[PDB]
Amino acid sequence: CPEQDKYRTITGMCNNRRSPTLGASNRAFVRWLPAEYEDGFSLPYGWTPGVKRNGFPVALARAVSNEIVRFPTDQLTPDQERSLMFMQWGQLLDHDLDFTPEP
Amino acid sequence: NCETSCVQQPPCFPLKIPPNDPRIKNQADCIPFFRSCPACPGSNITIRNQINALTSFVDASMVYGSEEPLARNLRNMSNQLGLLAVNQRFQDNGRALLPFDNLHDDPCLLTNRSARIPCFLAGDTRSSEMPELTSMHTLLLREHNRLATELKSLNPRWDGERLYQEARKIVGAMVQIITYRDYLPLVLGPTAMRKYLPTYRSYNDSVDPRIANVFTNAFRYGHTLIQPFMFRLDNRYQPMEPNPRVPLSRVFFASWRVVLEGGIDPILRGLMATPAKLNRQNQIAVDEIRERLFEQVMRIGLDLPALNMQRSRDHGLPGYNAWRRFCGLPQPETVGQLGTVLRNLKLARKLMEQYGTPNNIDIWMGGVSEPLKRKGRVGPLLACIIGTQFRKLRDGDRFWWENEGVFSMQQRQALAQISLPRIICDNTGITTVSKNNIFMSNSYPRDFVNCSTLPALNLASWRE
Ligand code: HEC
Ligand SMILES: *[C@@H]1O[C@H](CO[C@@H]2O[C@@H](C)[C@@H](O)[C@@H](O)[C@@H]2O)[C@@H](O)[C@H](O)[C@H]1NC(C)=O
Ligand SMILES: Nc1cc([C@H](Cc2ccccc2)c2ccccc2)c2nn[nH]c2n1
Ligand SMILES: *[C@@H]1O[C@H](CO)[C@@H](O)[C@H](O)[C@H]1NC(C)=O
Ligand SMILES: *[C@@H]1O[C@H](CO)[C@@H](O)[C@H](O)[C@H]1NC(C)=O
Ligand SMILES: [Ca+2]
Ligand SMILES: [Cl-]
Ligand SMILES: [Cl-]
Repeated sequence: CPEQDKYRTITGMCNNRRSPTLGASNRAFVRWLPAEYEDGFSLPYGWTPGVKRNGFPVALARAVSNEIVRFPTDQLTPDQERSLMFMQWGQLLDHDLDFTPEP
Repeated sequence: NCETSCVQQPPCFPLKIPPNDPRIKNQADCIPFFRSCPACPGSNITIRNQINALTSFVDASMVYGSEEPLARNLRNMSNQLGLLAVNQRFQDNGRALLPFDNLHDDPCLLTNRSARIPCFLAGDTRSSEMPELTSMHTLLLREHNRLATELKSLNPRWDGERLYQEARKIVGAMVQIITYRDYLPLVLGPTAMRKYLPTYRSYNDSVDPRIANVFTNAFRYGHTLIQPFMFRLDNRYQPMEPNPRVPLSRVFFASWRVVLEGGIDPILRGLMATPAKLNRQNQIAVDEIRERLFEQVMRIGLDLPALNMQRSRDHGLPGYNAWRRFCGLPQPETVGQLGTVLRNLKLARKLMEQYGTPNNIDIWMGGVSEPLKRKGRVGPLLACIIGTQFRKLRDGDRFWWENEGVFSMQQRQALAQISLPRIICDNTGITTVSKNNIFMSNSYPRDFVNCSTLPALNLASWRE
């Protein structure tokens, strides 16, 4: 890290002088709780047929979506105190914060 | 081959199809899914974790880029004006459009076969995901060039690097001001804003500014705000005929609509004068994203809410009760206790029917089911995860706009007068914009004012 800087780097490197990759791009996320995997270290819950999560069968994400998320489109309730710009700024802001790559 | 196979083999984690599905009747089919790249691939020592390809800071990295080669390719380097490169094939009524990207398999070309309009190139790869997002990226591209042009006339000896950096620093501060002064209070509500974001004091180098793994899933609460259409309005804020309400499953990757259907002005007008969808416990997310996500550019329509749940499992995220415990909130064990936490025994019964225990409810699902806090659009759990994240991004940022040394007192006072409605005035043909707060104001003409009434950013303090 250069001892004196006027502007941010593009990657976020050197923002934190004591731990210079903190907040920088292409680094692993921090975890606030230890991960919970089927085998303890890698396999997600839902991977192996018959393997329960904390005493109960794992529910299919699509079945949760069908039974709880699903609603008739014509019954949509408009927000009387929020503009569609409130939604859009959120996605634009999210795209300043995180992008999780896949293979 | 995740895109087409249903076999569960790494790196695929396809979503299986339940019986009597409302859309997918073939149970041998599936919803495609790729597991996120591991931080330590092939390991049998480290507990699997995922990667953030972006800078966590609110530094307008979605405009400037998070990697140096891309950031150079985004700038106009044919002169010393410190500009961002603009589209050389098309213009929006004389105004700049984002450059086109050179993608091998371009999904934007699939949305209109005969138009031949490819994806746009911005600081973040998802800029062409919806024309509303493209409009916001295009607006910030114009704002950077507008700032670098005003700074050049004010300080003629400044070179291209100085002009780019100085305009970049302003745009980054503008993104921080809109986000923390106008946006976050309306997400958290007053009490969670006071609790998780107390008055800024100064930079703290012991505050870890990284994005937490759980935040990448918790911040998907925004999916509950998505309307099923893209709304476009004319100069008088009336529907722009004959396509003013195009379904969202026909706007994903549709860069041709920005280029050939009137530019960003009709879109920005529609974002301002159309209400957001309200999150209700029986109206969580629309079927344009639940049933037809990316329908035109893929073999099958995706389910965004279901992908969010599969992604939390892929990321090894703990369940609802562990996150409630982390946040210092009570952890319900029976249907009656969950009914009290959600103020809805019916929703608690359905959550119990799926999960068996509130310990297994997926973080996005549990988070978006909570009743909304007063004057906010999230409940107790999500307000905690989101507030904790945004406090770390502000307190742990050495270049935070209010940090001593970043801007002069005079520059901080000039920046305090910025607003998103004024950025629309300066960079578009729109002459009537929302009154502050832009995120609340949603009805024309009641919540609207003229450009002439909003003062512009005074760059006088930037003169050397
Ligand atoms: C205010 C919050 C918010 C809004 C609004 C929002 N998203 Fe999300 N979305 C996210 C976040 C956060 C992620 C995770 C990003 C990451 O780290 O890769 C995400 C992820 C996604 C993903 C990846 C899904 C997967 O496999 O895990 C898709 C697809 C997506 N969003 C589509 C949309 C679409 C379509 C829009 C609207 C045009 C949108 N989102 C609006 C925050 C939001
Ligand atoms: C600087 O911040 C350090 C980290 O504090 C933790 O994170 C921040 C964002 C808050 O949420 C706080 O409640 C957490 O404890 C502290 O160790 C340190 O004492 C702080 N120092 C000063 C002077 O504020
Ligand atoms: N992490 C992501 C990823 C994408 C897609 C890729 C994708 C993911 C899942 C299913 C299908 C396609 C993308 C679009 C454009 C460029 C890069 C990526 C997003 N689109 N909006 N928000 C998004 N967040
Ligand atoms: C760079 O700036 C000049 C001057 O405004 C302009 O004519 C040129 O087209 C720009 N190039 C790009 C790639 O934007
Ligand atoms: C695609 O765009 C062209 C404009 O060039 C338009 O004529 C055509 O109707 C559009 N096609 C569809 C299916 O929307
Ligand atoms: Ca960033
Ligand atoms: Cl985490
Ligand atoms: Cl070009």
